[PDB]
Amino acid sequence: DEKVFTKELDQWIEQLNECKQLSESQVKSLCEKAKEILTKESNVQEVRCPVTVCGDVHGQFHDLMELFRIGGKSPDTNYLFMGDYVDRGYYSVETVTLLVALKVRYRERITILRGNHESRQITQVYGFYDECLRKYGNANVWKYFTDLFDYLPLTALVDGQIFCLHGGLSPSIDTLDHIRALDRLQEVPHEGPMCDLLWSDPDDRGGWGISPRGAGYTFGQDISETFNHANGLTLVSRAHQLVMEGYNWCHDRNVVTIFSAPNYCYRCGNQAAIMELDDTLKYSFLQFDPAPR
Amino acid sequence: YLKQVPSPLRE
Amino acid sequence: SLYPIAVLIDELRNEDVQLRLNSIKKLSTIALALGVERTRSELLPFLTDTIYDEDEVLLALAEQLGTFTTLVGGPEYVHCLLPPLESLATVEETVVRDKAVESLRAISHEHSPSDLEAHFVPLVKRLAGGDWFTSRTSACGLFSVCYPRVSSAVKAELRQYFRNLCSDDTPMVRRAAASKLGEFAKVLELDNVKSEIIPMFSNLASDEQDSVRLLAVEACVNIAQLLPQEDLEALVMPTLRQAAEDKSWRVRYMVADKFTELQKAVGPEITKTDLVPAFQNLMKDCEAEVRAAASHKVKEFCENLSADCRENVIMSQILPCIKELVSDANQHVKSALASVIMGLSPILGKDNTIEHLLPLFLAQLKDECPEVRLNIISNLDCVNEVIGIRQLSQSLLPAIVELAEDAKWRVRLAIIEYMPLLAGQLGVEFFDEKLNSLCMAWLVDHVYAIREAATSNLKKLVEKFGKEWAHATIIPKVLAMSGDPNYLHRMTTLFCINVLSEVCGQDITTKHMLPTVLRMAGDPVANVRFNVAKSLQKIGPILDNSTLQSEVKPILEKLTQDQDVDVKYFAQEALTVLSLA
Amino acid sequence: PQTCWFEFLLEESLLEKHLRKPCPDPAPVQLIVQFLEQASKPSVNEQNQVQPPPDNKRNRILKL
Ligand SMILES: [Mn+2]
Ligand SMILES: [Mn+2]
Repeated sequence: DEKVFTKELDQWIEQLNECKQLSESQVKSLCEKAKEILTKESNVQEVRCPVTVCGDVHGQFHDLMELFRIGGKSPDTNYLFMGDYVDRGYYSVETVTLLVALKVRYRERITILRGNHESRQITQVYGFYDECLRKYGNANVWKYFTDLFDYLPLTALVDGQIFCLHGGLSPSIDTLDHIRALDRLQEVPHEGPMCDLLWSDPDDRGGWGISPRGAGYTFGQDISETFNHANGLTLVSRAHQLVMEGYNWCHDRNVVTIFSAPNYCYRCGNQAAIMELDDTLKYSFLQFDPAPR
Repeated sequence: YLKQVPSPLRE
Repeated sequence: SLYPIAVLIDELRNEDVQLRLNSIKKLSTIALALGVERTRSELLPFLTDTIYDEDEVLLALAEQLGTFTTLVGGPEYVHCLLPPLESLATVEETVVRDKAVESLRAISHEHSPSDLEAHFVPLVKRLAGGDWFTSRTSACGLFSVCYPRVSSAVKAELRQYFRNLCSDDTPMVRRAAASKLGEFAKVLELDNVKSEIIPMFSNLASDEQDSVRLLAVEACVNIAQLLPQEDLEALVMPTLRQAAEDKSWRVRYMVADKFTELQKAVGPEITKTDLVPAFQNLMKDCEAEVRAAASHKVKEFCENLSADCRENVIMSQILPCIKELVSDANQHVKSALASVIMGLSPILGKDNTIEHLLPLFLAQLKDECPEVRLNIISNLDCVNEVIGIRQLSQSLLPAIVELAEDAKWRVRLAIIEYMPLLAGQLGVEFFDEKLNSLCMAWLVDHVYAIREAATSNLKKLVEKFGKEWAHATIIPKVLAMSGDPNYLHRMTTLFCINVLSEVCGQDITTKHMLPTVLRMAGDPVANVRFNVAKSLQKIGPILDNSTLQSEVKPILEKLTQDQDVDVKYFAQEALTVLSLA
Repeated sequence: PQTCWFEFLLEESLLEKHLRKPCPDPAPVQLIVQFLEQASKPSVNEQNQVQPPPDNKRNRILKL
């Protein structure tokens, strides 16, 4: 039963390692199982170090394969990918399938956050829906993956010090208790604390300000400092803004912007970075440029 | 960054 | 009879496109249910006359009509469905026109020759004469398919139709005509092509639009391949020769890409006569695009040359231009060259390569650019079999250590893959003198691909240099690497033990490797905790039942006791694999 | 295999074959939903005036 299913899942893992998407029935059975495996994790799904934090992916399968080459194979090096891994990529379906497959195979060797782009509305008008219709013909898999995207956690806490979340802080939210009390079984609303968490970002301003993205806000140095004092956090890690060094510090070593999708849209040519924390919370950094194709 | 980077690739 | 149409109209006129697509998909079922006469009489005029503001339905019905012939009643009645296809041809979207033309190709292929001549040929003249360039472009493709089954008079008529439409003023249709020209010559005869096509072809080449001249060169290579050698020199060599020196670099880029086909078709004598000077001219063009494109074809151009004067021309013209190309400062051209320059290592031979190539290859390797280095070091293997190990090993020895540690990791991987050959060539002493340090440094490289490749290479080294040598030098250090606070290096040690225990016999593994691996089972880190079980699984077959049942079994059963589900599962898996309980 | 209501509207024994299929795709309840939706679709006159669907022969066939 469980044993034979585990071996069957192994075949799916190795196949996805070969860029070969699963059958529609297999996708259905995967999503069904993943619902029961994600239902048990609260908003701040605490994860113990060591860890390897990975920034934005945007479903670039070659890049993800090189990222595995760099950091290590999933069963060995624990990972904490942060969102936006379904859009603006010609292999988004394969990427998301691989991520969810790894999550279901290993409950705690990996953990995936929910980015702004994992919702019903955004995917329809940013490719993923089109990709699914082209590949599988119909939209059954689409209505499976979009349904799954709601059950993802919202933020991760590493040894009570590092706070990893895709977007950033929000004027409504102030404490981890509020995040824990937030309800996630809801397509990201267009305005609200949940909305902003997936569209926030840093800036050298101070105070607050309407984000040019049209959703969420933009926080300042003092806001991040005050929030860190409020809850004893020592560093927040987000990945929503494309960068060049791959990892950039802001707010005087308070928020780290990570981005692990090199050469965004195949044309930016930006490098990509990955952060890794050893057992003694000894951060490091690795950089890379996409593998030859 | 692109302006810094050279790219003479043309069809 | 009309109820199906009544349901179709309401189904097709709605808000979404999915229902319209489903209606198109079910069109075949509707038609077969209604009957051949019903569809031919009523359904076909309706789809001919209906106009849609949206295109996916148009594309779906275009592809559907091709298969719809058997429902229509076979080739005898395809004349009934030609009108809808031609009416669909004139559209504002290129993809739907492409589907229309391929459907027309299928229809013509299935069409009987007599009915084809009777109806289809009259249709193509209308389609070409349609004032709309869309109609003309859709027409131009049908000439190749329709040529065979028609009579000689029709062949002449369509040949002059093709010439007339090719003589059109606007490039928008001339490009499509030129593209179809290559296919068209496939079905024509030698006399007809040399009489009509080659003159219009030279006219197209003389045309001003580099866009049309890009397809003209493609048609040039196609017709050159079609024709025998003894006639191409009469007409086409002047055309391609003058095209190769056109002001616009786009045509010079395209012919650089297609250069190999041209030389292959003409034959080595023609290449020796006149192509090689033109190829050299490309080597020294200010445009980097043409330079890189031509450089990409140097290996394949050279290998297609007879040995009579291959090496002679290579020394005399090729290599002098190659060295200048290397000297060029542009990044992309140099990177493209670096991949191909190693191509002609066996062609020149042992003496010639060491005489000329190696100085240039070393310079390429000792370059600031990362792209050139990663490209060149990738193809290091090719020179290995043409040039004995020792020569190139000594040549590269000065730069190995600096190259052994550099920015990119791909080149580091390339080196670590090739080092054991150097170790075998240079013996134990020199390797222990300096290379051992490089290997050990690689054993803790940041990246993971390095670590793994280095451990694999260390597998080769131990068997090359003897078990006692490893027990003397490598074991005390790698095994000592299992204590640092970081867990990454403590995983590296486990991988190294998994690998070495294969070659290092059994006594040494039991008295050196085992004790440490077993003592590591209590490490607080879950990752290493289950990867230890993974290592025990692999290493169990190499022990003796006594040692296993004595010490391994307690550790493995202890692993099952702990709380982490994943390590518990690996413990059970290894226990059942080794059948210890 | 997917078969919408048009097949059963044109041919009657198709419904019998579908219900005989051990795994009728779509399910019979879905077939009911689709048929009754088609029957209940309002009628839009040429003047963009909405009216209750006329009970035509097609509507009666859907209902039965
Ligand atoms: Mn993103
Ligand atoms: Mn985002």
